[PDB]
Amino acid sequence: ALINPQFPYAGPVPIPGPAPTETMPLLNYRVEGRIAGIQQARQFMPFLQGPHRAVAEQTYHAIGTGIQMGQTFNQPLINTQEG
Amino acid sequence: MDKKKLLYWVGGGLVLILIWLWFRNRPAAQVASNWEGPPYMTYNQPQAGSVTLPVA
Repeated sequence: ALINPQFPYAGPVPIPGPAPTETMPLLNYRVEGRIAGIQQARQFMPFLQGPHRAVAEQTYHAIGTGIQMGQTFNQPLINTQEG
Repeated sequence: MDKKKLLYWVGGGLVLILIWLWFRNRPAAQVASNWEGPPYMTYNQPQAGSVTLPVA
């Protein structure tokens, strides 16, 4: 702010002001609020809580069976070298 | 005999103990199957190479 003498800035907005209204009042709000609809315990989703496999491992079962059977052919006898 | 009174009487026990152990070891093997070929279907049986013999 600058004040300049001799033209000085009025020393106030004075008493000639026009009170325009008495509408100043905010009427307090008084209220009762009830949000009470029956609630049912459940919601349907496509899927909740699953941690789906991105790849599975290979998996398997097992079997064996049979017996011990055989047809054989042997090497001929040979002269013994030494000993 | 000149036998001291010390270690050697311990030594006699040790000798006896060693001999008993050896005999048990010698006799302690079960009369059994330890020679192997425990595959009951083994009438052919040739584990190495061709041309073999059973008595000189």
